[PDB]
Amino acid sequence: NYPAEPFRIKSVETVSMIPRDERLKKMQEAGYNTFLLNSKDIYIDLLTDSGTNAMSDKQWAGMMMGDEAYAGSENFYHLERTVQELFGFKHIVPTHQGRGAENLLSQLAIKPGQYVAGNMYFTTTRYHQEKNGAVFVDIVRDEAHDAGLNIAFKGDIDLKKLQKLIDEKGAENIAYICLAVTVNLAGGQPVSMANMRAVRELTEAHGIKVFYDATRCVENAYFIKEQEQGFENKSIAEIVHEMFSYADGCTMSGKKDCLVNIGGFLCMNDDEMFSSAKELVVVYEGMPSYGGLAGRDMEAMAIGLREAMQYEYIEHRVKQVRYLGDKLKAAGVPIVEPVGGHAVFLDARRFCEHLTQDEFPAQSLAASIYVETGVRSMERGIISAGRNNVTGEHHRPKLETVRLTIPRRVYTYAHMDVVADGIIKLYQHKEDIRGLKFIYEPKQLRFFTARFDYI
Amino acid sequence: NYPAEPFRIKSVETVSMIPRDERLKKMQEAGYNTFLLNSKDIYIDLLTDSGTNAMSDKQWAGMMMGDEAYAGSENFYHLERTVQELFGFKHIVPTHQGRGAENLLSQLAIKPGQYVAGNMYFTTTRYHQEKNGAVFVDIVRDEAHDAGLNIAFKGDIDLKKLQKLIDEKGAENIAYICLAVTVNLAGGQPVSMANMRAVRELTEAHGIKVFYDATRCVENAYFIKEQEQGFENKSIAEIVHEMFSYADGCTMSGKKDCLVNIGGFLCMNDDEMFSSAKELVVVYEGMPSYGGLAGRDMEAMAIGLREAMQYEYIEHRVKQVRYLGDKLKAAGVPIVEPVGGHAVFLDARRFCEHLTQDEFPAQSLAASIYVETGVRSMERGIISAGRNNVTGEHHRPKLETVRLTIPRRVYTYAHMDVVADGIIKLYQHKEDIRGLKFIYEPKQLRFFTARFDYI
Amino acid sequence: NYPAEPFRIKSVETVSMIPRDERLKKMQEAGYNTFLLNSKDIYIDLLTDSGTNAMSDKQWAGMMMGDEAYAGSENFYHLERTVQELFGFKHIVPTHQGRGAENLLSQLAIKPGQYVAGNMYFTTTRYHQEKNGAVFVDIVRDEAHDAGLNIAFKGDIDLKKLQKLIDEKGAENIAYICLAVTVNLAGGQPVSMANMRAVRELTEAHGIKVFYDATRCVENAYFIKEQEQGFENKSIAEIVHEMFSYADGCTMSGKKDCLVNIGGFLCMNDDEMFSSAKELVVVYEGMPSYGGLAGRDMEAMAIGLREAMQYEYIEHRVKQVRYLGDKLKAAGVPIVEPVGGHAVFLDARRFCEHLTQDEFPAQSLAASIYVETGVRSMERGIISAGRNNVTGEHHRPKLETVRLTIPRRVYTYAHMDVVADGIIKLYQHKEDIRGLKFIYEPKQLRFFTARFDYI
Amino acid sequence: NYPAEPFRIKSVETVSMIPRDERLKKMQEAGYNTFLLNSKDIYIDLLTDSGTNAMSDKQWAGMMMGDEAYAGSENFYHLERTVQELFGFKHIVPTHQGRGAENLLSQLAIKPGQYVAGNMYFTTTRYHQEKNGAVFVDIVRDEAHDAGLNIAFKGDIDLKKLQKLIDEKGAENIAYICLAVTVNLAGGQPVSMANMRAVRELTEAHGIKVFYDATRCVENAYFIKEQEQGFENKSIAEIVHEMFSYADGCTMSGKKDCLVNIGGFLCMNDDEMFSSAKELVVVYEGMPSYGGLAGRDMEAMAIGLREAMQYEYIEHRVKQVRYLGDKLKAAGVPIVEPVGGHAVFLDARRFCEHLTQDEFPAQSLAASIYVETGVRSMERGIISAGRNNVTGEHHRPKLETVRLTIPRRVYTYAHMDVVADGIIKLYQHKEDIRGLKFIYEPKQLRFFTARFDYI
Ligand SMILES: C=C(/N=C/c1c(COP(=O)(O)O)cnc(C)c1O)C(=O)O
Ligand SMILES: C=C(/N=C/c1c(COP(=O)(O)O)cnc(C)c1O)C(=O)O
Ligand SMILES: C=C(/N=C/c1c(COP(=O)(O)O)cnc(C)c1O)C(=O)O
Ligand SMILES: C=C(/N=C/c1c(COP(=O)(O)O)cnc(C)c1O)C(=O)O
Ligand SMILES: [K+]
Ligand SMILES: [K+]
Ligand SMILES: [K+]
Ligand SMILES: [K+]
Repeated sequence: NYPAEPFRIKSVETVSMIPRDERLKKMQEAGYNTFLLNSKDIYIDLLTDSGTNAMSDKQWAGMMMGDEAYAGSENFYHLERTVQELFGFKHIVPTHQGRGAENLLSQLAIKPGQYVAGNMYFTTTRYHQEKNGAVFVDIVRDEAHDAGLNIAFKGDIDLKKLQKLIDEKGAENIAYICLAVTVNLAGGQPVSMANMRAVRELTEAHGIKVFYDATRCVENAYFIKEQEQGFENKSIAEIVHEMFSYADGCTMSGKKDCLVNIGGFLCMNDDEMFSSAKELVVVYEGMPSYGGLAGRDMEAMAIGLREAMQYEYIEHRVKQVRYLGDKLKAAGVPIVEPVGGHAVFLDARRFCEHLTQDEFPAQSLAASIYVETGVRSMERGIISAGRNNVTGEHHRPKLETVRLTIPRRVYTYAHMDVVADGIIKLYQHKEDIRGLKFIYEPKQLRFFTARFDYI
Repeated sequence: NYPAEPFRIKSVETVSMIPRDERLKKMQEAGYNTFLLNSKDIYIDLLTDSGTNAMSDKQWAGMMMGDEAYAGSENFYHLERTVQELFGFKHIVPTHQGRGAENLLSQLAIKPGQYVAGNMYFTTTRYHQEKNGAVFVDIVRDEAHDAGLNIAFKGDIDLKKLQKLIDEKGAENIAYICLAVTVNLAGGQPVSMANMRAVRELTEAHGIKVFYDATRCVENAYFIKEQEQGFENKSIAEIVHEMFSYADGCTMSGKKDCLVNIGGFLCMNDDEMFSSAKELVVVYEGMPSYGGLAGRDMEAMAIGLREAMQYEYIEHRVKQVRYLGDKLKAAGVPIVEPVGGHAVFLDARRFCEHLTQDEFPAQSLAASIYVETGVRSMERGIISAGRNNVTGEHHRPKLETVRLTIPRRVYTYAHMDVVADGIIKLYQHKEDIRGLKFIYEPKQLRFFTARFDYI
Repeated sequence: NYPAEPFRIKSVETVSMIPRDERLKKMQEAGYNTFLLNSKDIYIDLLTDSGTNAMSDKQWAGMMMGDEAYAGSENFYHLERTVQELFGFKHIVPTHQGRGAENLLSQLAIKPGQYVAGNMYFTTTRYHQEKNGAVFVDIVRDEAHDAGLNIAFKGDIDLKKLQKLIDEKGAENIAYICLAVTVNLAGGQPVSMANMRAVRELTEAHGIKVFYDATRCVENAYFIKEQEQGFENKSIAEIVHEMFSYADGCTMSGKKDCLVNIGGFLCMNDDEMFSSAKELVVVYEGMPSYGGLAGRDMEAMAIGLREAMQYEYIEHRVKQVRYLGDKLKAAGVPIVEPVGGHAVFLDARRFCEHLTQDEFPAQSLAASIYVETGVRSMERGIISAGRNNVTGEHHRPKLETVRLTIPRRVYTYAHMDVVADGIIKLYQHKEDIRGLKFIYEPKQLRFFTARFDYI
Repeated sequence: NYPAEPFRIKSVETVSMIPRDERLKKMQEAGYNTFLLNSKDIYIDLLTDSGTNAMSDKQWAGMMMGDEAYAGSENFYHLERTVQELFGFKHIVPTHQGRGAENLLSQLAIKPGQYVAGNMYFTTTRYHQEKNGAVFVDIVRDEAHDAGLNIAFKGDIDLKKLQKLIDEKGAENIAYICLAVTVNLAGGQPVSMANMRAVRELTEAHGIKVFYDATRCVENAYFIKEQEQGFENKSIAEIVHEMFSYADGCTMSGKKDCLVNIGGFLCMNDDEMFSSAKELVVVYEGMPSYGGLAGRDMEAMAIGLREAMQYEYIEHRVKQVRYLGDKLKAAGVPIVEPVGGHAVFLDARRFCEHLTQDEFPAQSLAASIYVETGVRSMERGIISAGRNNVTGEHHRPKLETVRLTIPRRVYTYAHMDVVADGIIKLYQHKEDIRGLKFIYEPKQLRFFTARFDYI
């Protein structure tokens, strides 16, 4: 149903809300970009589930046993062994977080002019692919771009689209397939095991490599257990292990499903690629024996990845998100459906029908939720999508959304109720939300520090 | 109206989540005595609110700054400053917990044959009074002994009974008035400020001392703010300070309202008694500047007492307990009323009205509660009452209860739902609850290690 | 020789020294009692090895896994199992520190008017024995009272003295033998295994009980390994286990050799005594399942007791003390010999030859070492010895000493050099140290808070 | 004169203390490559001073107060304030460590074909300069290349070489001057304030930028205080602030002089470059307000940088390294001179003068050192120099050294004695040290995983 937390609270941090008049000053001081607000001025911080998780007593015990040696740290061996056991890959290179591993993969596996195809883009991933000379091709099925369509396993790759790509371009012009689990910008939507099998079968027959974005793979495994016929009595760990058996390697931001505040890694099976990866990690991250992490953080990530396999933990994690979505849907608030593993996405096009996407309604809605509730949320729409690196025009995604992102093990259902009640009230006078225009635009990943003004 | 938690989760404590059939085996291995269960086998542990609290990030930062010097630790001076500021007593002596301070007070303040009068009693407090020669007298208002009477400030002293004692025994033969806030034995019932001032006025005219058992004084202060006319504009801190302005000293268990896992202290205004207390603390506890605590623990207690003064924290603490009581009462489950600041007491005599008291209904209900939910609660009935070792017969208390004692900042409303739903389900077939019989009974402390089997 | 530290530094705390002019103000503000100086005004704090130790990374990991449950804590089970394994006693009752366990033993095992005989007195131990009606008899051999006499195993009981006691008083009038390892006030002097065997053999033939003061038993085991013929190839743990095989129980301050900042316990083999001990611990300390300690402190004590068994750790501990003694002796500074396990004792009678013991030269020397070096040390002489509870006169010990007490794993050899150099310079003008007289004297354990003035 | 540690030990790190014959087996299993040893097998780990430091109790308190928000963390604002105050730069961007900041600076400040000139180089710094199109020029004073020349401020830039570069290539073709403090590759040699001001004066007249590699800037500042006339009355903080007043920005590895285990940052004064840096940091590291660090780590680095300004701390840090160098030099052991701020370099070419460089004398000496003492040191000779993959021949460095790199606040003078005594003993029969040959050699990063056997 909605289960209670399968843990107790060991330690707390205080929350507080500043008056509406002062939030109004803060939002315009931040140029109406929620990324630019200060943590102390936020009451419930749903900007991201990345690095914001609460660790366990066992992880904090591991934090006291950091072996900070430059080479041969016990913490590295623990992390390496844990990932080999749970994911099944032959080799691991730690990185300080996920985009560090993406930096390595894109430099190792892309020849300029080749294609990289994935189930919907992501911001840092697509930037590193294009920066190294690849053309991104979206091979997610069309349904994943329709926010309201409630169907299972929306993250699945369209095998017909993948096949057409191989036929029009040729397999040797495809650097690799990028399969993300879950799919973040479709709403945290899962990929089925059947789809991972079929993608593996078709790519292998053409010699094309498959690399997973593993960042929310445990959430994805929960959906397989819950909804894919035949997996109902498999453990989360068995599902995770089988998932990665259809891949040649992975990038991972441990800051998501490894239940830590920093950390990531790169996995692969190929020996020559591992050799090249170790040469490159030294330049950007650190020695292959710590990869830009303190020993104590490799330890916490090794412990957290194993905690994430507990069924009751991930069931509660996902159903707590679902609770927030269910309360918003029962009141008529338009959301992306089905609710995904890590966040509820408000459909900003339906919330702000009076605005065109060129007026940045998602960015505008996020500012308004902060001013009316003190809750921080993130823009996931035209601002995040960036510009086309050939024409200079906005990428125009069908999904213009505002993300209420739930950190793991941090908030309660009563906090979800506070969030839901505040958004339901804002819905009543949604016509009051104004369009926005750029006054400062970065040349890449512009959503991080852009500044706006009301039209 | 039930407020959301005025904090978020910084770190979590692991639990195992064993299912019902396994919980049944654990309960049988414990001989159906919840006191014998292993902590690692318990999902929600409501045995006591003493020392089971979750600390904040600020307290844990203080735990890293323990000055472990034997004398003159900076942590002692921080604790001393905090207690002098918030409680307003001239002098303070730390103790390892509350019954350490009681040991000291009773040796300092009692001449043999004298009387100590209180608003009911607690077992350790009254033991140290009687061990040092005092005769205990209950001067609580008669209503406190009616567990179904729903009235405010049930812990108040009957001023008439106090006056009768003074007239019948003489002021010079009364060692002190022991005023407890809240009154644990009545179910955690508060005392009004008007009552505290009347007691201070009457005693001061006869030269009689008043010492507070201050263990849940912050919960008491919230009741004054919520329900006593004239205190709606006062802060929790202002109410706490005025409360102790009507006392000559106090004993304090930090393990309750100071939000720590260990610690207590003794306060007084009289220089002479302070001098004598310092001569005695080294006998049982330690130096006047650590009193049987590590430096880091004096530090955590100094920080936690100040955190307890936040209105939102204590409002939520008391209303979370109230939520559990309200939910049970709405389903018809019999409880002590009103609900107190720290616990809900089930009336097992009425819950298990098909069982006689010699079949230990509270002990059996507590066993059933664990089996059905994974919740541990405390027997507070005939078993805890002990046996008259002269005659061999049970002590038979009027109150036959199960205490659901709520640690501070550890559980959520969803955990409260687990507790309530399980008990409500048990109540709907309460006639299936079986009686218990002794299979092992020790000579003393029988509630701690006795084992039972079903009749 | 003098080995290097068999550990690395994991974390530090800053030290500083305030000018001589300000130390002079501090010492007279403290009434010339070093117990009354503030930790922040001390540069190197050698007041005591009690509770001042540095814990390890493994202990701090255990501190993050405190199971704070009132009954059935995993931390209690770990401590109980560790003590049963390493000491070999059947039963354990935790206490918040050593004098808590002494309080329990003295109340359990003493009938008023009986004799308790031990190898030299200690302050808290003797107070609890006399408070419960016993007469203390010293059965240490005479040599232990001669500071300069360098002989091995000065802590040994004189079997002839023990035999005479049995003959003059009768075995039934002796409550028990108190055997301390090491013997603190003789200078931290060890007891031989042969002596523990012989004491066991003679007491057992008369039905007299033997209880050990186990507080520095690991230091004592090191001396046995180093110097007792036949033990050179036994492990520290084997020696510890055999030592306690000659005892009926023990009191322990974990604050010494268990490498913690708080904690102790009481061990015994007799079932009825354990039953009585559990009834009494509830009054003074807490439930038998935590005994006045947080769960995390039972955990740290269980881990620390096992760390203490590492040969290289205890060898370095003892040889670091010896280094300080050797440097002082090489310069001609009079000390107690042989150097003991935990401290160097300056012979205040030889340091202050110009003073009589009634002028409290040890107390005076401690004040002077602070004023000239900022190092804190403790009086261990006529002030600590207290008054005779029949005549009212000073107990007059032959050992009038000032103790430089070394906390475990806190200071380096360079710190020892700083201490030695400062004391050697004070030695040059030792005639400048003045006699002291009481201006405030507590009625018991007077050394803790007494205030003095120069004669 | 060598000062005592200006701190005491708060907590210790466990080590195993394995004996010589077992250390020999560990060294053989590591193929005689110290880089392949397990940390758990090492007593004293002198492989690097990077990230191996011991933190204070205050830093660990800050570790409990990590604000893990994705944007606007309070810990970032604390770090920003601290760096602006102590270094005096207008703007700061955090990075996960030093080579992250170097990546950013080189992309921001270099147009392809331009020159970057420095006082020697470090491998990661120069890689990012060359990767972005720069041609490196060494402008250090010629004396820095004489490893036996005992003169002050060996890291100084030759102003004549700088002027020649400007005249020969033109100011518009020089991207920046890279001034390192200290100069790692010369053995940790400092730069004078007079040199920094002369470089700033000369560059400023041509519009050329100067950026500092600030990694060991506090050790540098101590040398200025100790040895540059006119700075004897200046605080470490005053010297640090003046140093950076001669730069346009810096790259900083907190893993060195900020006394942390992870962390770095980039500073600059130019608003435009700051804006561009913020657009780039999100590509590789993270948000401008966390830059690939956990909140708790920005907090530890803010606290640690301020602790590094204490004169007594940095005096003892540098003089502990000097102690090791002095002891070796007194016994005739050949070292690079003068001893630098962070390490002693053994001259393995002269130590093992019976071995040719093709027999890897530094690699073999480092193996022998571990076997005899349990000390790990780093090869800095022909193995680390790598192989010319075009021709197949070794890169043959003039310096064939073993680096004994000293982490901050981890070891004592007694540990330094273990290191020195072992090396001095080896030197007394240096002709017994055997040559090594490759048995496994990887194509790149060969010093990390190569394995050897004896000739
Ligand atoms: C920061 C976020 N995402 C990070 C992310 C990344 C990049 O990871 P780091 O933030 O750890 O670099 C990669 N792949 C996916 C699917 C991700 O969601 C976020 O969604 O808030
Ligand atoms: C342990 C409990 N009571 C402690 C207590 C105490 C004794 O405090 P310590 O447990 O800290 O000794 C004193 N006074 C009152 C009113 C108390 O409730 C309990 O109710 O479980
Ligand atoms: C405090 C000290 N001694 C404590 C002690 C005690 C009392 O322990 P607590 O301080 O843990 O109560 C008992 N027995 C011996 C031999 C002791 O040395 C000291 O010597 O500084
Ligand atoms: C890791 C080392 N050096 C780091 C370093 C770096 C790179 O810093 P990170 O290791 O923090 O990337 C930059 N500049 C200098 C002068 C350095 O010494 C070392 O010497 O072992
Ligand atoms: K590190
Ligand atoms: K302590
Ligand atoms: K506790
Ligand atoms: K974070």
